[PDB]
Amino acid sequence: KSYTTPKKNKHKRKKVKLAVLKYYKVDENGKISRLRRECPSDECGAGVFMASHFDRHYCGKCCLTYCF
Amino acid sequence: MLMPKKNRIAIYELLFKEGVMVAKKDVHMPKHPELADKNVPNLHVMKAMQSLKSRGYVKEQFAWRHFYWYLTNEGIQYLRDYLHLPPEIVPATLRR
Amino acid sequence: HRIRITLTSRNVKSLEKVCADLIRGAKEKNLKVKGPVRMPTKTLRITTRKTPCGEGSKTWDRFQMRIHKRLIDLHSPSEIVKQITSISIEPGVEVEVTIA
Amino acid sequence: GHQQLYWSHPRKFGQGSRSCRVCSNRHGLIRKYGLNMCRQCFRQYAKDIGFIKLD
RNA sequence: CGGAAGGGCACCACCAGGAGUGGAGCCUGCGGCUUAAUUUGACUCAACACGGGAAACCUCACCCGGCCCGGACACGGACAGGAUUGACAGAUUGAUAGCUCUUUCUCGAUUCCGUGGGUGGUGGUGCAUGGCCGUUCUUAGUUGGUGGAGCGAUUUGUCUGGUUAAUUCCGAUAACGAACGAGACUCUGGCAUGCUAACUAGUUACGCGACCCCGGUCGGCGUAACUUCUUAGAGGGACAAGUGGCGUUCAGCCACCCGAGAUUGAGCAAUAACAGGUCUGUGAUGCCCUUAGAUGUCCGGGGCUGCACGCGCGCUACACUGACUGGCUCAGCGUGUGCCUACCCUACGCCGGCAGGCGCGGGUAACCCGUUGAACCCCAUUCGUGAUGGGGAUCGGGGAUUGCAAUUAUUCCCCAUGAACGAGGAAUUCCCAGUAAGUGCGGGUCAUAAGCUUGCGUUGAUUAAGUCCCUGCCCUUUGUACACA
Ligand SMILES: [Mg+2]
Ligand SMILES: [Mg+2]
Ligand SMILES: [Mg+2]
Ligand SMILES: [Mg+2]
Ligand SMILES: [Mg+2]
Ligand SMILES: [Mg+2]
Ligand SMILES: [Mg+2]
Ligand SMILES: [Mg+2]
Ligand SMILES: [Mg+2]
Ligand SMILES: [Mg+2]
Ligand SMILES: [Mg+2]
Ligand SMILES: [Mg+2]
Ligand SMILES: [Mg+2]
Ligand SMILES: [Mg+2]
Ligand SMILES: [Mg+2]
Ligand SMILES: [Zn+2]
Repeated sequence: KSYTTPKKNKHKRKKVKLAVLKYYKVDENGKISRLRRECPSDECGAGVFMASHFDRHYCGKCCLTYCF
Repeated sequence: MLMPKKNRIAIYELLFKEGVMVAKKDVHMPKHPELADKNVPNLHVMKAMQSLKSRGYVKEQFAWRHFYWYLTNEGIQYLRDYLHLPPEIVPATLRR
Repeated sequence: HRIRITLTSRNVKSLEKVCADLIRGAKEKNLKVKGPVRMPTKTLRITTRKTPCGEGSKTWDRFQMRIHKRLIDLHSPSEIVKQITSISIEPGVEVEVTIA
Repeated sequence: GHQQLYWSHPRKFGQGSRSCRVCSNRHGLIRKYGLNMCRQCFRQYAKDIGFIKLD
C-alpha cells in the first residue's frame, strides 16, 4: 500500500537517572519528608504519591486526580 | 505476551490441580469458566500454553473449536520449580 | 402411589423391547398397570443443498430424525417399581419419571 | 485505550454473532433445533449426530 | 461419429393438449457502464431467486482512515541505581483510540530491542490436491477366474429369436461358474369395525345445567363402558394368485371377476470418467505470497442497492369465469422459552382507526397457542366494458415496531398520487391423476424478514395409453483418412 506521511512516532520513555530524587528531603539534619503530595487512594493508603504538576495531581494505580 | 504473574500462576495452578487444560478457541471471550476465581480471560491466554507446547512442556490436540493440552514429565519438573513447589506438592498424576 | 415414566428414544425396537420387558415384569409384580400409550412420533426434517459450493443441479438431501415416545403408568408404591427404572436399560432410551 | 475498546462493539445480534460449531465459519448456519453448525459440516456429521436420510 | 441400416426408449423429446414464458410494471441474479470500492466464484444442458448469497453494522473477502500484537520459542543484548505496562487534564483526533504531542506520574521482570524462526490469512493456485457435489447417465450398463479363437491389440462368455421397465427372463450356445448394477431392499401412500392399548386422543351411554317447543341443540359441567373416529405398534394384505383369449403353449402380454390397492411416490444407486465446481465450509491441505507502515486483527464511515443498455429466474396483473363490501364455512405438514446467546410461541383483559402499546396467564409441548375458525371456494350487496371500483408502479405527507445506529427511504400502517399494462413477435419451458393449474399455511433464511426455496394441505381438470418426426439415449451390424475422437 501507499502512504501519506512518515509513520506516527511512538512515545519514548525519557531516561532519567535516579527517578526517586524528586521526592524526599535529604539533609544533614536527621529529617525525612515528602516533596510531592501523598495519595488519598483507598487501595493504596500511604505507599505511593501523586504527579504534582503546576496544574493538578495524579496518582497512577488508582488513576486519581485532584486539580486546582 | 503481557499478563500479571498472578494470572500466570493461576493458569499453571489449574494446570497442576488437574494435569490437563481445555480452552475454547476464542481470543475475545471475557473469562475462563473454570478460572472465574481470577480475572483471567481466554484472551489472557491459550498462547502461553502454546508457549509450554513450543518449549515442550505440554502436548496439544485441537478438537472442533476446543484446545486440549496435556502435561508432560518434562513439563511437571519445570513447573513445580517455577511455582517453587517441593517434591511433596504434586498433581493428581503423582497421587492415587 | 401413581407414577408415570416417559420413554423417549430414536430407535423403535429397542424402545419397545424395554417398553415390553418392563410391562411383563409389572404384570408379575401383581400391579394394576396401564400399558404403552404412544405419543405421535416427532419427525425432524432438514432439507439441505448437497453441494458445498453453488454448482451443479440443485439437489437436496431430506435428512430425517424420528423420535418415538411412550408413557407407562404404575399404580404402585415406589420401591416396588424402582427396580425397573434402573434395570432393563439399553444405551438408546432416555427415561423421564414423574409422580405428582 | 485499546483494552477497553477492542471488544466494545456490540455483536449481540447479526450473523457476526454466530459461527459454525465445527468450522468457526459464518455462512450456511442451521439454527434449527440448536445445531449451530454450517450446512457442509452438518452434511459431514448428520449420520453421526443421528439424522438418517431415508426419504 | 455418420444428413448409414435394423431393433427399442424418454413430456429434462415429439404428438394431442393444459398452464405459461418471451410483451408491461416491479423484485432478484448475471453482463456491461460508472466508481474510492461498486469484493468474488460459476458462463449450453451441468452459470445466471446458485454459493443455502433475503448484505443497514457484523457478515466482508472491496475502498478511505485510525488502533493493537493477539510476533510462540531460542540466542545475544539492556535491565531493580528500573526491561517496561497503563494514564486524568490540555492540544490533537472522527472518537472519552495516552493514537500521538507537551508535562510528569504509575506498573514491575510478565516484558522490549535486535537475530533466526513461527503464527495468521474469505491471499493465490480446484490446471497440485483430499473430501463433498454435479455431470456423462435414469438410461441398462459393467467386470474378473478357468476354458476356446487369434502372433497380437483383442474377442467369446456379455447371444440369433421371443419377452421385459431392466444384461428381465425363457431359450440358443465354446463356453462354464460367478460379481456389481437392475430387481430384491428401507421409508412413504392407500385397507383393516380382528389384536395391543390409552385423564397429554377420543366415542357412546348416564347424571346435572342452559335454551326452545316428550323430543332437539350444547367444543356447558361430570363419571360407566368401549377403542369406530385419533395415535402407533405387532401382524395380515397383492402374487400376474383366479378366469378367457394371445403366446415355441415357454418367458410372458391383453381383457375381466373378486376385491382397499391389479404400475403410489421417493431414497440408495455399478465400472470408467470430467483438467466440471468448491483453497470463500473446515485447525482437510502441498506449494507460493504476505507477516507490524500486515493481505493478521479491530474500530469508524462507505460499497456490495450505484444506471444510457442486454439477458435469466420470478411476482402482480391486463378484469364481469371479475372487483368491492357484508355473511357463511372447511385443512395438513410443522415450529415454539436457546452451553456460548441477548433473540420463543402466544391465549386473554384494557387504551388506540391502524400498525401497535400497557397488564396479568399457559406451554420445554397429542397438555398452551389450538377444535390451528387459513385462503381459494360458497351466499348476499354495489359496479357495468369505461384504462373503470381492472391494475397498483411511481411519488408526497404523517404514525408505530426491531435495532447501538435506517439516510441510498429495514419492516408495517394511514391518507393522497393512480404509470405501463386490452392476453404479448420470432422463439421457447414444464407436465398426464389427486397430475397440471389456482389457492393459502408451515419450515429455512430471521434482532427487524419472502417476490426465494423446501414441505404441507385445499379445489381440481383438458388431453394421451402412442411414435421415432424433432432433440437425445441404448443394443447390433456396417463404413471411417476421426482417436483431447
Ligand atoms: Mg411415455
Ligand atoms: Mg407441443
Ligand atoms: Mg416478462
Ligand atoms: Mg435485507
Ligand atoms: Mg466495520
Ligand atoms: Mg458492510
Ligand atoms: Mg481458512
Ligand atoms: Mg475439479
Ligand atoms: Mg478447469
Ligand atoms: Mg450483490
Ligand atoms: Mg383507474
Ligand atoms: Mg384495485
Ligand atoms: Mg426443450
Ligand atoms: Mg435465496
Ligand atoms: Mg464409404
Ligand atoms: Zn462448518
